[PDB]
Amino acid sequence: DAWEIPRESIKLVKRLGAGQFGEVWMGYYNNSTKVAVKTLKPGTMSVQAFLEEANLMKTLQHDKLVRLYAVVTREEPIYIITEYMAKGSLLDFLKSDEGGKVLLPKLIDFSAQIAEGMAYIERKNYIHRDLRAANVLVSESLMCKIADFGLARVEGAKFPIKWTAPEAINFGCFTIKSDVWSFGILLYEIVTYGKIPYPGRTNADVMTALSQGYRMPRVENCPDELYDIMKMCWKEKAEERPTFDYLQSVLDDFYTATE
Repeated sequence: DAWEIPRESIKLVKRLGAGQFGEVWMGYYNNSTKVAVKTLKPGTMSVQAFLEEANLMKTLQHDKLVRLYAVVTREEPIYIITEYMAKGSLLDFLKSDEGGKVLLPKLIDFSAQIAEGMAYIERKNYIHRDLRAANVLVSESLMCKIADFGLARVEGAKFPIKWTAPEAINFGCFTIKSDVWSFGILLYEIVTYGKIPYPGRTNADVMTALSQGYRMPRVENCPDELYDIMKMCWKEKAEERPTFDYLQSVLDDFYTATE
């Protein structure tokens, strides 16, 4: 029970967000500590799967990954107490007021952090499976941390159609290279300031496009830099695709150029 904590020490306040397997509250830890707690409503998931993804980070831990803390599970509901990121998902943030407020300097600074923590998991020999702006929370100080790890692996984690790679979608080949592919779609997600990959289309008519070597055109503005340091990630040939460190690294060099 190492990672064990008694109830009554958790006081739920704000509702934050929810899904098809529970919700996320803004509670307190023995008061004095802003904390988010993952719900998990019975008959929806389980109690080992919710306590399954709780072990992943229960052993991942890095400065770029919303790290655990403690769990609360000795009688429904089941809890997963982790770091709090006032700002919320990077997707919403960039769509909010101050979101579009900032510019490249900070934007370029983001893909860098995702790329960094991403380079981490690449070492730990893992895969996120759902790496998209929605899964990245922002620190109350504008720091980038990779959240969620339900689909994380070393029976299916793919859902993010408009992010998954042709291989893992075509032949079920999810690999670090799958996430690389995803970093481009994620990059595209910030320069446009939160637009959905391949607008107008339906994740249903996306399966296709690929088959036919379809890729989105450079973004209306974004410097070739990121755009080409974007085509890197989309190299159909899983191989041709860079490794994070590289991205991570190149996202630093071609960065300062900005500031």
